[PDB]
Amino acid sequence: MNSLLFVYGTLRKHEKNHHLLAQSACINEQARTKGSLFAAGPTVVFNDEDEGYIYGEVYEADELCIHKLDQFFQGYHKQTVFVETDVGIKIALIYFMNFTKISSGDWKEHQMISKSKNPIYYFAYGSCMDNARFQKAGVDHYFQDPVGRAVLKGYTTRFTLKREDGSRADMLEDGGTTEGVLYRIPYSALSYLYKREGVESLTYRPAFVDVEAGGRHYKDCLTFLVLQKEAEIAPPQHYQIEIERGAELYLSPEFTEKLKRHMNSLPKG
Repeated sequence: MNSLLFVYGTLRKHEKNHHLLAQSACINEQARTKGSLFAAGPTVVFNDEDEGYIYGEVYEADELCIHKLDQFFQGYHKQTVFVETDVGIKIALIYFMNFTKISSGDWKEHQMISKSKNPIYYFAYGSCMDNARFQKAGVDHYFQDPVGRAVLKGYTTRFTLKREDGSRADMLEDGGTTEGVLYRIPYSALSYLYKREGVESLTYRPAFVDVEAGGRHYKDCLTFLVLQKEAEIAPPQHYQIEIERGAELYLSPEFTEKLKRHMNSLPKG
């Protein structure tokens, strides 16, 4: 009698307790619930003044797994919450212990910034595959060590950020497949990306994906995903050209052709 389980801390993929989940299927890599995240280990707190979110992952946990977790996490209680995902709202279990707030609501993002992770493997799927804006900002020197083409299973590149002149890119966790460029960057390049991606204004959020590049697997690569997703509309021309140049440089011809056809098929705002 499997149960959906939302994890936000030490149970997330590639964290120290993740092995407790055993072979539980990951249903959503990208998920959130309204509430606050604190470093105490990590815990969550829910109150009626919450205006932000806790980010995490949804797994399908069997009874054995839930017993194991109950026994491991002494002093924690559990409840269910409504979890927002790229494919709808789900009800899932969550563990909590009744510390310092993590503004981002995202434990992995907190680990990255608070430990000054260096290097960062940064996965770009749109105009960050091109270099002209980097060059204008004086940061292209950080974006000259591409690992190269990288494949991401489970996501589609879609144009879900609505702006007045057209859409901007996103990746939706909808079971498709997509490509992008993985860069090896210093920690010191990160705040440029946070500004470009409007993190502080809740335009995009930092997010994490595992990708394949050069026959090798890279874990916990940083990317950015749209927060308020809308139906797709066409990107403006200037922006579309950036995507096209970067895709032509790095990505497979078959994928680049598909991406171009998708962009060109969309209705205008």
